[PDB]
Amino acid sequence: TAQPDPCYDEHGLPRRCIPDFVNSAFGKEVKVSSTCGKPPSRYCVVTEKGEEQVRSCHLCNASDPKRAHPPSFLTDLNNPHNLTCWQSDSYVQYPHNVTLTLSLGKKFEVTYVSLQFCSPRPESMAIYKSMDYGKTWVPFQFYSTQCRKMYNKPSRAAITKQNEQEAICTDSHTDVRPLSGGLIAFSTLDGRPTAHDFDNSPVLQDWVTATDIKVTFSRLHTFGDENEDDSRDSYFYAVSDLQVGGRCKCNGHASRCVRDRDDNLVCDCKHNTAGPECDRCKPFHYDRPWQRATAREANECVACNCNLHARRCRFNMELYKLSGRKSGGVCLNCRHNTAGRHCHYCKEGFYRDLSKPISHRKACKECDCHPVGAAGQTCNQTTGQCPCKDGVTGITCNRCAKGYQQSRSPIAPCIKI
Amino acid sequence: TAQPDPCYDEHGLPRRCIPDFVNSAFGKEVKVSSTCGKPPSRYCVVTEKGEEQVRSCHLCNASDPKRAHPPSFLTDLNNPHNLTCWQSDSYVQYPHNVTLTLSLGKKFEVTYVSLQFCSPRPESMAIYKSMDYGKTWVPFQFYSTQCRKMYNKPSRAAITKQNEQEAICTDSHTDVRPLSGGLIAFSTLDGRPTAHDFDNSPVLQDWVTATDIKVTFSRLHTFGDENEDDSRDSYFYAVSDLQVGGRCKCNGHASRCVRDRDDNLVCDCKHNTAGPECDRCKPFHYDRPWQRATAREANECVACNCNLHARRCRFNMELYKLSGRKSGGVCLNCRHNTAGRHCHYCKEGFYRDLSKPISHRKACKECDCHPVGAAGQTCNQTTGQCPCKDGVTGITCNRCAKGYQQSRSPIAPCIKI
Ligand SMILES: *[C@@H]1O[C@H](CO[C@@H]2O[C@@H](C)[C@@H](O)[C@@H](O)[C@@H]2O)[C@@H](O[C@@H]2O[C@H](CO)[C@@H](O[C@@H]3O[C@H](CO[C@H]4O[C@H](CO)[C@@H](O)[C@H](O)[C@@H]4O)[C@@H](O)[C@H](O[C@H]4O[C@H](CO)[C@@H](O)[C@H](O)[C@@H]4O)[C@@H]3O)[C@H](O)[C@H]2NC(C)=O)[C@H](O)[C@H]1NC(C)=O
Ligand SMILES: *[C@@H]1O[C@H](CO[C@@H]2O[C@@H](C)[C@@H](O)[C@@H](O)[C@@H]2O)[C@@H](O[C@@H]2O[C@H](CO)[C@@H](O[C@@H]3O[C@H](CO[C@H]4O[C@H](CO)[C@@H](O)[C@H](O)[C@@H]4O)[C@@H](O)[C@H](O[C@H]4O[C@H](CO)[C@@H](O)[C@H](O)[C@@H]4O)[C@@H]3O)[C@H](O)[C@H]2NC(C)=O)[C@H](O)[C@H]1NC(C)=O
Ligand SMILES: *[C@@H]1O[C@H](CO)[C@@H](O[C@@H]2O[C@H](CO)[C@@H](O[C@@H]3O[C@H](CO[C@H]4O[C@H](CO)[C@@H](O)[C@H](O)[C@@H]4O)[C@@H](O)[C@H](O[C@H]4O[C@H](CO)[C@@H](O)[C@H](O)[C@@H]4O)[C@@H]3O)[C@H](O)[C@H]2NC(C)=O)[C@H](O)[C@H]1NC(C)=O
Ligand SMILES: *[C@@H]1O[C@H](CO)[C@@H](O[C@@H]2O[C@H](CO)[C@@H](O[C@@H]3O[C@H](CO[C@H]4O[C@H](CO)[C@@H](O)[C@H](O)[C@@H]4O)[C@@H](O)[C@H](O[C@H]4O[C@H](CO)[C@@H](O)[C@H](O)[C@@H]4O)[C@@H]3O)[C@H](O)[C@H]2NC(C)=O)[C@H](O)[C@H]1NC(C)=O
Ligand SMILES: *[C@@H]1O[C@H](CO)[C@@H](O[C@@H]2O[C@H](CO)[C@@H](O[C@@H]3O[C@H](CO[C@H]4O[C@H](CO)[C@@H](O)[C@H](O)[C@@H]4O)[C@@H](O)[C@H](O[C@H]4O[C@H](CO)[C@@H](O)[C@H](O)[C@@H]4O)[C@@H]3O)[C@H](O)[C@H]2NC(C)=O)[C@H](O)[C@H]1NC(C)=O
Ligand SMILES: *[C@@H]1O[C@H](CO)[C@@H](O[C@@H]2O[C@H](CO)[C@@H](O[C@@H]3O[C@H](CO[C@H]4O[C@H](CO)[C@@H](O)[C@H](O)[C@@H]4O)[C@@H](O)[C@H](O[C@H]4O[C@H](CO)[C@@H](O)[C@H](O)[C@@H]4O)[C@@H]3O)[C@H](O)[C@H]2NC(C)=O)[C@H](O)[C@H]1NC(C)=O
Ligand SMILES: *[C@@H]1O[C@H](CO)[C@@H](O)[C@H](O)[C@H]1NC(C)=O
Ligand SMILES: *[C@@H]1O[C@H](CO)[C@@H](O)[C@H](O)[C@H]1NC(C)=O
Ligand SMILES: [Ca+2]
Ligand SMILES: [Ca+2]
Ligand SMILES: [Cl-]
Ligand SMILES: [Cl-]
Repeated sequence: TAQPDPCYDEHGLPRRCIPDFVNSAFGKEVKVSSTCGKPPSRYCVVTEKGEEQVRSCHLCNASDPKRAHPPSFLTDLNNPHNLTCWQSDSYVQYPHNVTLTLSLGKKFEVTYVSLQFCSPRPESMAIYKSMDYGKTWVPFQFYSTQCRKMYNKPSRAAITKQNEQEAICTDSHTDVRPLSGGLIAFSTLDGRPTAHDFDNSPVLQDWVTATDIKVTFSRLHTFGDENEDDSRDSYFYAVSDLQVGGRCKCNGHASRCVRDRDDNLVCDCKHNTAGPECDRCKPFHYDRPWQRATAREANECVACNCNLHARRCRFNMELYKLSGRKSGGVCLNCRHNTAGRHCHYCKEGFYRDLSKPISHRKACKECDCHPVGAAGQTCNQTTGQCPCKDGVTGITCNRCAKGYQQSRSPIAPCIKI
Repeated sequence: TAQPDPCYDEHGLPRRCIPDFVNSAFGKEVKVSSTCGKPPSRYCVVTEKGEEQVRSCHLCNASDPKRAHPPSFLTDLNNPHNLTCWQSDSYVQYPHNVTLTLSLGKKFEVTYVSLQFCSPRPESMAIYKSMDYGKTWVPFQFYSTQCRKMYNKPSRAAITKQNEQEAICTDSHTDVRPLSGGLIAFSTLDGRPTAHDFDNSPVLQDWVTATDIKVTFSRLHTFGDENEDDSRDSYFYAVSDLQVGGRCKCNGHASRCVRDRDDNLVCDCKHNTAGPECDRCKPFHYDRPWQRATAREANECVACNCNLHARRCRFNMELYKLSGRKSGGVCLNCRHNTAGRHCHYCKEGFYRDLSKPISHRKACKECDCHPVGAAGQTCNQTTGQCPCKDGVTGITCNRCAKGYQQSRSPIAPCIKI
């Protein structure tokens, strides 16, 4: 680890390591259902400086970068004295939802998502995630005043061990005031019966995993007095930069996340692991199956030992369990005359040449029998002794014994006296 | 030997035996160069009853069975009070030879050939034999008055050990008187430097061997006084039955000689021997090579032991000598999974099933390996132990050991704890 490498310890040998925690939103462009712009639109702010509840109406023009509120302002530079704010059309209302989506383009373990509003917080909204890259969409958290009516939800009920992957519906962070600067923040891991036990809880690891994330504002609040109608008065969504705090899901096997040949984000997978999330593991590491890392056991994939005599290999769960969870990895395409599980013994008509280690290419000489002197071409595949005929000693059977005279006739090449 | 069998002794086991000694001429038709017949011919006899040297001339007519002298009379019923006589034309003279031939149609060891004449004996003649059935002809004995002139022969010279197969030329049995009843008789084995040692002398065994036999009368005697010319006076050949005493050559391996499927004479070969003369030996008796019989060692051919697992086999002279003259006979087409010289051990991918004797058909079980449990299909071919993989005991490798747990995965079917 002669630079930063947290993945390998000071022995040299591997442990567990995580990519750095980030705002995965900054610089990354957000898709929206409703920007005011075309047409240029009325909007009003009711502002209580002093104690005076004053109405100030303005011009929402996406053609003018001084009056424009594009989705760019959701992931620009945050600076709360100088709030840059995306803004929607007015009184898009229940049933009609404004949605926003952010695609990460990579599985992230989500810690939180925060939305800072320069408008009132929604009366009713919901957050959604995608496990796949935007195909199915999965509920995450609901924020309705009337859960039973709106989302067919119990209001602030139980999370059990059976359904820890459960969105609660909660009349909270759904207050009208603050009229400006209100926070939505959802944290994934609150309220789970293994909240503590995240390294060791797979159901929670899946919960927080997501590729794309989607916010849905489903209703607004109307203040409910006689004003004089103003049209669509001041009822719109607007947010002054967003954050999605998360870590790049590499299952504890990778150092940092990097841009690809294909200009996609992937894990720089370290521990003989493979794929985008390091969620399978590398070819010819199929001795011992895939598992997520922890500090306890780094749990990583390890090479099939085929002795330099094979390149393709596969796992066997059966052999893994009957090896006592040590090894299930068996070799195919056995080269250099080798055979059996680990390409470990010489195939028939070769015997093991012990003068040479197994990793040596000629680890296995041919039986090399004298065809006349041998009663068989296949030798015993470890002793290398070809079976000789009546008194034809020698490994290759290339020689008469003492007491046996040589002939030239090949059916009877040695004979007694 | 529940009938005559001299070939097998009272143990049951074989010794040496010979066919009976015969006149091989009787009943068998003789080929000739000169019969008087057509035309009917003059012939005279000069006969000294009392003391009177009287000339009696007669009529030689093959159309009249009372005056006919056909070659039939060379091998008819002998009865010297009643002489039946074949007769030639008169004064066929040097250079002109009358020849006779007798084909036996079977190799015979000749003892003697006797010709009894009712005429004077030839001044000059010769006997010939055929080793092959009448192709080459080989000289045998010469009977000239002037050997040097007639046959380019020394008169009564030496027989050496280098040329025991040598016809002598001998002015003997070449006397004019007897004018009637004279004998030619040639005995083969006279005068040989291993005359005694016939069972043990191969060069003499070849000498006396013959298939066809040929007599050649090359000159006559003329009495040389002034008579009154008589024409062709009385100068002809005539013989009153012939004999060829011999034994049917079966090289001491056969009981008697018998007529074939093809109506040819052959040896009834007994001692696992084969051919006409028993002069090779039978298929699948090529352990230990062919040899003639004697009383000393019957020397006979003996079966290749291929253990009921082969039918074709061959000899090896090299293996015979290095077996110490015991066995040179090796097996081909090894059935029932057997292998090696005598089809004696199990071929690769079978091992020897000792529960069963070698002559049993299933003397050799398949390795019969458990294909999953074995690291090899070929077992050690006597132990029958297929090479099992990591802790898969058993001969067929059909079982995990104690301390090894069974899997269903075929690359790792047993595993420790
Ligand atoms: C939050 O607001 C979102 C916007 O909607 C507004 O507010 C709501 C309350 C209503 O008053 C509505 O009228 C307003 O406009 C709202 O999202 C919308 O939700 C509806 C219902 O879930 C979606 O409708 C369905 O659309 C699909 C097709 O559209 C999709 O695919 C096409 C491509 O083919 C895409 O281009 C679209 O973008 C979509 O992705 C229909 O197939 C489906 O039909 C169903 O209903 C009909 C009868 O109407 C039946 O006969 C059928 O069998 C089906 O059952 C729906 O019509 C709508 O797509 C979605 N719009 C947008 C723009 O995302 C969200 O639901 C609001 N939340 C709540 C809780 O109200
Ligand atoms: C015992 O008498 C036998 C009969 O002969 C009579 O007496 C002799 C002395 C002469 O006076 C003769 O003229 C009398 O008729 C005698 O047998 C004969 O021997 C001769 C010489 O060895 C044989 O001659 C050779 O014949 C072959 C071909 O004939 C053979 O094959 C045919 C088939 O193609 C058959 O049908 C025949 O039956 C034969 O089997 C010739 O190729 C060969 O030619 C050679 O000589 C010429 C010149 O003349 C050369 O140019 C060549 O290059 C050759 O060298 C011979 O002519 C004859 O076949 C044979 N006849 C019979 C009926 O068997 C025997 O030799 C007398 N014994 C002694 C010691 O005199
Ligand atoms: C919403 O946001 C938009 C900003 O994008 C505001 O638009 C401005 O509106 C004023 C209205 O008076 C525009 O001013 C007038 O434009 C007339 C036409 O000018 C056009 O073409 C010239 C070039 O040929 C451009 O430079 C100009 O931008 C326009 O596109 C002029 O006839 C007027 O002239 C008078 O004032 C000028 C001041 O420079 C004097 O020089 C002249 O002599 C004369 O007295 C006048 O300029 C202004 O152009 C718009 N600005 C921009 C940045 O687009 C909307 O007004 C705003 N509010 C609402 C309620 O919608
Ligand atoms: C090449 O091929 C040959 C044969 O084809 C193999 O050799 C045979 O090897 C086995 C085991 O290697 C020999 O014997 C058997 O050993 C069993 C285990 O004990 C051994 O190992 C333990 C430690 O693990 C030692 O403490 C112990 O001393 C042994 O060395 C025994 O359980 C067996 O005994 C049983 O059978 C015998 C008869 O065989 C009975 O009499 C007993 O009562 C008991 O029931 C057994 O002794 C075996 O004998 C070898 N063969 C021959 C012919 O002698 C090579 O090992 C093989 N190698 C390869 C890799 O291919
Ligand atoms: C050599 O050997 C042959 C033997 O094969 C002798 O041949 C005999 O020769 C005599 C000569 O006189 C033959 O006899 C005469 O044959 C004449 C013709 O007959 C032929 O046809 C009849 C049937 O039609 C046959 O049966 C017969 O065999 C002949 O083929 C006759 O005209 C003669 O007839 C006279 O005698 C007979 C005897 O029976 C009387 O009945 C008649 O009336 C008449 O008087 C006479 O028969 C004789 O046939 C031959 N015999 C045989 C067995 O063939 C040679 O003679 C002998 N010698 C010499 C020197 O060559
Ligand atoms: C199946 O396959 C296995 C192995 O593939 C064979 O088993 C091996 O068999 C050999 C011989 O059968 C074992 O050992 C060697 O034996 C030599 C001969 O001695 C044996 O036989 C004589 C009688 O003929 C006995 O008196 C004697 O006690 C032995 O039983 C020794 O000369 C060898 O010793 C030499 O090598 C050793 C090291 O191996 C040295 O330390 C010595 O100094 C010396 O130089 C040797 O001991 C051999 O060990 C077996 N294998 C294993 C792994 O143990 C089966 O026989 C075979 N069968 C068939 C038919 O296929
Ligand atoms: C930001 O600061 C400037 C002075 O530098 C001030 O004129 C401006 O009105 C401020 N903007 C907001 C939106 O508070
Ligand atoms: C044979 O015997 C008979 C009498 O039975 C006699 O007439 C005949 O002449 C004899 N033949 C010879 C050739 O001696
Ligand atoms: Ca901002
Ligand atoms: Ca006669
Ligand atoms: Cl290589
Ligand atoms: Cl069979």
